[PDB]
Amino acid sequence: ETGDTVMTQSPSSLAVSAGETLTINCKSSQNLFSSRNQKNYLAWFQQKPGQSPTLLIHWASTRQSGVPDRFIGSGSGTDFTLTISSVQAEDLAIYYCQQYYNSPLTFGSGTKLEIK
Amino acid sequence: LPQSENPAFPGTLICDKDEVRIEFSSRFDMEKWNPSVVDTLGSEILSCTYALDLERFVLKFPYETCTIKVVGGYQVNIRVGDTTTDVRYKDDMYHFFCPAIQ
Amino acid sequence: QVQLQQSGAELVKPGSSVKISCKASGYTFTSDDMHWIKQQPGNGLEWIGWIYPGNDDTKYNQKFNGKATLTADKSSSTVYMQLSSLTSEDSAVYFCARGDLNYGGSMDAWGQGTSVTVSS
Repeated sequence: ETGDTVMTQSPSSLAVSAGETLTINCKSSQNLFSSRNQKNYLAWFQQKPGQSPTLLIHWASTRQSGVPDRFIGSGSGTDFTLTISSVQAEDLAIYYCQQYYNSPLTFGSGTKLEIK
Repeated sequence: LPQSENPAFPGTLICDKDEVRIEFSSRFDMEKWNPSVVDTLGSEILSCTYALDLERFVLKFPYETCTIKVVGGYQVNIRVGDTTTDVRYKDDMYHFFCPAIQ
Repeated sequence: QVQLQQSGAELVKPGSSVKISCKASGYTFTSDDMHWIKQQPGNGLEWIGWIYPGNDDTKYNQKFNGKATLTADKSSSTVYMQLSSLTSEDSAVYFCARGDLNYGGSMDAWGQGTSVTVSS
């Protein structure tokens, strides 16, 4: 719908070898930064087949407890990235960005991460 | 008619020659329903400082520093939310318009 | 310890309605939002709405207006989503997720999902 915050995620799919570093991009059509608390209202989720999505990152850069420090969220305003340094076989999943600054809440279309 | 997503606003909009005014229909606690003026991308306009007339409870915004100039006038983007919570997706978003003046 | 348990898979006919449940534990039920999310097979995630069980406030994605109805029961700490006028496009996995108001409503805990298939 018009006026909704659009999340444009890229690439749609990526193929990488174990140990390499990669970055996934999320662009917002609206600013997600709250001057009140100085936080970007953007989250990153990981979803493996047959499981529910897992919250990796909130406030665009703060890892959930137990999330390895090789997941790095960065960016501000409208431009955000999720970087995986030293990718591992257990990191194979679909990754989604989502904004929770404005209603309706919206997700990126997702990035499917593969090997080879 | 040209569609508008504006929810109800408990106030009255007056586009004066000097300024934009929003007269609130009742007095309320500004901390729990607080307006901020934002640009087209939703970022707060840091150069915008509005005034609150405490006698009649009226918000006053200057055209030059608090609105987005457009060909036919001025867009006024107001986000209102409870400042006692971190939950921003419950905020209300309003897009008002004032016509061009001399 | 925070857990969200959703009801089992549903297989129903077009035109009917279904009511799926999400029982929450490990946190103050009335303090947080409960969001619902739709996932069509292979088509990512789509936000449906949230309900605040504290006062039964709701907010809907307008795409799901009249399609989804959110309710909550405080005694059983259970949130229900009712989907009506089911069509083939409603076949999907539906998740509930806690909107943790301490952190701005971020969806930090999810149910296992409820598959709902609609076929004639």
